[PDB]
Amino acid sequence: REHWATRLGLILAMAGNAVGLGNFLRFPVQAAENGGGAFMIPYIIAFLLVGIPLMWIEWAMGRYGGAQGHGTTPAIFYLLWRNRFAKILGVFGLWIPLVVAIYYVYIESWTLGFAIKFLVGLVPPPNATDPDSILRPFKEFLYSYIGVPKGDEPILKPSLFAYIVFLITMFINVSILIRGISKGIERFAKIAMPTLFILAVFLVIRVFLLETPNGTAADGLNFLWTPDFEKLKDPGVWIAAVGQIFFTLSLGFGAIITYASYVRKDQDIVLSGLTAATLNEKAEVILGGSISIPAAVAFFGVANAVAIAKAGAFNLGFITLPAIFSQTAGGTFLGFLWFFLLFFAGLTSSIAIMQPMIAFLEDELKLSDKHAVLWTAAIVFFSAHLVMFLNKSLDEMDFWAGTIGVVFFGLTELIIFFWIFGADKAWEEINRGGIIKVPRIYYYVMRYITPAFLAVLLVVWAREYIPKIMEETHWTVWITRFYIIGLFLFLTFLVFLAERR
Ligand SMILES: CCCCCCCCO[C@@H]1O[C@H](CO)[C@@H](O)[C@H](O)[C@H]1O
Ligand SMILES: CCCCCCCCO[C@@H]1O[C@H](CO)[C@@H](O)[C@H](O)[C@H]1O
Ligand code: NA
Ligand code: NA
Repeated sequence: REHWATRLGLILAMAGNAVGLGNFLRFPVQAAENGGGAFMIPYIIAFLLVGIPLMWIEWAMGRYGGAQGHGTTPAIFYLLWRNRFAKILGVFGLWIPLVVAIYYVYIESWTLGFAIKFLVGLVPPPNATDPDSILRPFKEFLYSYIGVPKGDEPILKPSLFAYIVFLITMFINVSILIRGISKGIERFAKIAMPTLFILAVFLVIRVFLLETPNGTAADGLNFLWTPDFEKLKDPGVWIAAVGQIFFTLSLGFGAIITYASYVRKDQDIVLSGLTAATLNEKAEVILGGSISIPAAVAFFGVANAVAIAKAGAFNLGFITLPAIFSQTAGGTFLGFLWFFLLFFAGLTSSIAIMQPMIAFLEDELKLSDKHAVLWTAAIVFFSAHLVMFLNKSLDEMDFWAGTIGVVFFGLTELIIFFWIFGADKAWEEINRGGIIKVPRIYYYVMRYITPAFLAVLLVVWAREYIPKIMEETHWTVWITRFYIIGLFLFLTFLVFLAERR
């Protein structure tokens, strides 16, 4: 079995796994939408009660599985619980990361496309000071890029350039993964993560120097870091915080598990896992949280920044922020650095959520690494055409896989590992070879708190918010639901072919 060559490489690979578009696009929107500081107390608590414990669990299961030649959950789940149902629930460890990849890589290609056009200057005056005169040209620049529908039809007509940039983006993803763990993912991580950190820090400093009559970047930080306990009784804020923690740490994706399956059997995962987890949180709340919010707050104020955030998941990062930069000397180049930052962030994550299906084809169907990557890329490239042309197919998959799916799977893997497999032997697996030991308090959190917190969260979620979306959507949501259900059954069938091999 291939293994990471260095501890540093492993941590940066796993840090590049987590540090992605979630840190710089999702977290700002989630935080701004929920009162900044009002959002971070749940966020901090969710990290300590969900994020950290599940991080260790996923490392442990991956390492455990890798030791026996299996880095994906269909097999690992069966190793932890020899029941045919374990293999079927294990399929979600392939389905979630594949479905998330189908639209993640596309949004990743936007950041590359934008970056190219901002670098070359093919982008949309301060003499005009009315705001909408500055934001509309960037709204239209994005809407024309991805082809937002103008008429009654729910169809997207993405640019030719966007389509081509998508092809290039997958070619880049394949270029890395086709070289393996050590010489591929690990080598790119050691380059991308330094670059990512330097770009983010530079952007943070340029943003902190933004000042306008409606505020400063400082007002954005005090809005983000001013505690508030009015909404700590609000279910929506807790479910947003826990959803964000799952997504940003790549938990419930099966991706952490697959990476960890390439860690040597007796090599530490306790400190390593905690380091990658904490590195992502620093990149999230200090870098991600100090670019978009302070910029929008400084230029528009908090009320209008909160409105912008509520406007959409891409309004802030793809429209508002470049619009703000455009009012700065060299702002188009600053835009380039922002989207280049976003690209390396997403690319380091997209390669990680595609390797689960790659490792399944290598480990269970015994495909060569080369063919495993190409077939995986073809599956993602083809399926992405749903996301590229059907309006809001992106949202439907991000909901079932990237929001409901991750949480459901996170609770499933915990139950399999810590209840059925055995809390005491799971605890042994986590700490075996640990440089440090997991705080013994966390044994009880992982066994009783984390599952209760996720279980309670999923019912107040499933029987309150989702009946709304499950009843009055446009019929085209069924197209995406139909397709990703077919995907699940296709993967179930490969698991069936792998069991009988
Ligand atoms: C995988 C092949 C079948 C899927 C059909 C989608 C391929 C069509 O792709 C389309 O081709 C056009 C050519 O000008 C481009 O302008 C469009 O942006 C592109 O989306
Ligand atoms: C980074 C690689 C991008 C190569 C694809 C460029 C295709 C963009 O083609 C676009 O449409 C028309 C040409 O038919 C013209 O408006 C411009 O050449 C161009 O903006
Ligand atoms: Na992240
Ligand atoms: Na990443």
